[PDB]
Amino acid sequence: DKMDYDFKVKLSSERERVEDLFEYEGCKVGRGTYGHVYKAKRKDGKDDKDYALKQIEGTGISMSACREIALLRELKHPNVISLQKVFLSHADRKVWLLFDYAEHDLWHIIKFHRASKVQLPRGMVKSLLYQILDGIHYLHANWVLHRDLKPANILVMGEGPERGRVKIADMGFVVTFWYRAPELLLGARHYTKAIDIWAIGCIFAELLTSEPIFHCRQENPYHHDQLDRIFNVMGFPADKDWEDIKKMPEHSTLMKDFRRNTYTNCSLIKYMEKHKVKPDSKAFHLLQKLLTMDPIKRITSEQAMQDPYFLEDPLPTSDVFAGCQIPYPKREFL
Amino acid sequence: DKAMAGNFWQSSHYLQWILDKQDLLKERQKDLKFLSEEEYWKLQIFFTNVIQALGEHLKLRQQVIATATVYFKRFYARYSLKSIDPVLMAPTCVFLASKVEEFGVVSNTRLIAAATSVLKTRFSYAFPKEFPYRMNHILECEFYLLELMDCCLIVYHPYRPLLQYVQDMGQEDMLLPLAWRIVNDTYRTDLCLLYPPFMIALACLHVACVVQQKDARQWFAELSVDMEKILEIIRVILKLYEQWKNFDERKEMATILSKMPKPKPPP
Ligand SMILES: Cc1ccc(-n2nc(C(C)(C)C)cc2NC(=O)NCCCN2CCOCC2)cc1
Ligand code: NA
Repeated sequence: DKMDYDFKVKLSSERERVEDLFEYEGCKVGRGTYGHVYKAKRKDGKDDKDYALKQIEGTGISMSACREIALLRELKHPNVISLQKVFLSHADRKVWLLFDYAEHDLWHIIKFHRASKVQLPRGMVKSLLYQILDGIHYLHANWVLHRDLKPANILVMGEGPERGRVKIADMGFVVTFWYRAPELLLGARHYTKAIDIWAIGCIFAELLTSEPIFHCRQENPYHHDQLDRIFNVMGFPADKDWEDIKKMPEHSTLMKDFRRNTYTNCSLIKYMEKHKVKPDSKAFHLLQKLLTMDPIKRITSEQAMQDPYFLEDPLPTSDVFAGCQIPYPKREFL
Repeated sequence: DKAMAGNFWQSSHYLQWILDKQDLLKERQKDLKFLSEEEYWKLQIFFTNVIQALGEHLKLRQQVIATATVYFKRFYARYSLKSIDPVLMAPTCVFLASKVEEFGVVSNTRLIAAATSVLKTRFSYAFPKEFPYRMNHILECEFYLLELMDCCLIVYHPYRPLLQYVQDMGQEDMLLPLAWRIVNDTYRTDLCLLYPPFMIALACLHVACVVQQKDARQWFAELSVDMEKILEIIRVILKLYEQWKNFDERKEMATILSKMPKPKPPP
C-alpha cells in the first residue's frame, strides 16, 4: 500500500521464484516441526547435483525463520551446513531455504550397521568424531550452541566434490532424551557448550558400539527413567565427582527417587567392555572425558580435537568413507 | 556472550554492507533532484529520531534501535525515498530488528499502537494525519526489506568495542556516558554505512576526551589503527553538532517531507 508501482513491478519481474528454478514436487524427504525438506533438481539443467529445499513452517518471518536465516547467513565452516539461497514467495508469504543436498546422516548410517548384526569401521568413527568436533568448535567459538545434537542432525555428504564430509545441521523433530546431559534432566535452566559436548560423547559411544548408550523407553525437565539409564551405565555420581549437583533444581527429587547403592557395580568402563571397546584405548579415555557427569568437568571441543586419539594410527580423513565404496542406501522419500 | 560476537571480519556486515561513499552519493542523486543535500541530511536526522522514539515507546534496548536504524539506512542507501513510504519502513525495521535481536515478535496491536501514538504525541509537527498503515502493510514491507538486505540480518555496532576501550583506559565512569551518547548521535549520519564500528567507537571516544578535557593522546598513539580514517570520522561527528545547532527540526520538517518524491500509483 502506497508502494511505488515502478519499483514494485521491476522487483516482481526480476525476483527469482523457487518453482521456476527447481523441480521438487513429490520429493519430500523430511517432515518436522521446522518445515518440509525436499530433494530438488534444477530445472534450468546446467547442473545434475541434488539440492535440498526447506519450506519453513508457517508464513512470514517468524522467530524461527528469522533465527535460522540470520545465523546461517553468517556461518561459514566446512562442517556446518551452508545456506546457499533464500527465496521469499510473495504470493503465499512462504520462505524457502536452498542447500547443497547431503545424502547421508548418522541415524541411517548407524541403523545400517546396527541392522547388520558389521560394526562401523574405526577409521570412519574417528573421522566422523573429528569433523563433528571441528564444526561444533567453530559454532562454540561464535557462541552458537546447537542444543539438540544427535545422529539425525549429523549429515554426511554423498558422491560429489564433498564426498564423506560431515555437515552439522538442525532438522528439528516427538522427542527422545537419549543425548540429553544429566543437568538438563535435573532441571538446569540454560543451554551451555558442555551440554553439546555430552551429546557428542553419546554419539561417539553409539559410533563405537552401534547402540545408543543411554537408550530408554518413552516417558517438567525431570525424567526418572532416562536418569536411571544413565546411572546404570555410568554409576551414581559421588559428591566429589559433581559437587554442585546439590544446586540442581531437582536434586531433592533425585535423592527421594534414587539410592546410590542401586548402581555400585555400574561404570562406563564396564559398559564399554561389554561392547568390546578396551578401557585402555585412547578412544575410551576420550569418550570418558566427554561423558563426564559434572558439566564443568567435561572437556571442551578444542581440547577434544587435541586429544592423542586423533594422532594415533589411523589418522582422521577428510572423506569419512576413506575413498571406499559407500554401502549406505540413499535417503528415502516420506 | 552474543552469537557471532568476534566474527566481524568475516561477517555479512563487513563483506557486503560497508559501502563506498561515491556509490552511496551516486545512488542518492535520484532523490537530490527533489531535495537539496541539506534537506536530505535533515530527513535522515528526522527518521533517526522517529526510529529512536518508536524503540523507546516499545521499551527496546539501544542495540535493537541501532539495528533497526541500520536496516532503514541500508534500504534507502540503495532505493529512493519514493519506493516505500519511510513512515512505513521505520516501524517495519523496528519490528524486524526486535525479532533478530531475540526480544520477540511485537504484537499486531502493540506495533501499530506504538507507531500511531509516537507520531501523534512526538511528531504532530511533521504529521497532521494519523498513522495510516496496518499490519498487512508492515508484513509486506518486511518482505521487501529482507530482500533488499539480501537476508543480512546480524549487525555490529560501536557500543561493544567502545565499552572494551573505556575499560582498557580505566575510565568507564568518567568517559562512557558521554562517549555512548556520541555513538547514538552518529546514527544521524552515514557513518555506520562507511566505517567498521570499532573505528566509530574510537572517534566517539576521542571526541568525548576532548569535550571532558582528558588527555588520552598516549593511549590513542599506542593503538594500531589508521588514524587518518579516525580523523575523517571525528570531522563528521564535529560537523553533525554544528548541523544540529543550525537545524530547527520542528519548524522545517513538514515542508521538507512535502518535497520528498512521491510514489507512482498503479495504472
Ligand atoms: C529454527 C531453526 C532451525 C534450524 C536452524 N539451524 N541451525 C543450524 C546449526 C547447525 C548452525 C545449529 C542449522 C540449521 N538449519 C538446518 O540445518 N536446516 C536443515 C538443512 C536441510 N538439509 C540440507 C542438506 O541436505 C539434507 C537436508 C536454526 C534455526
Ligand atoms: Na574449528
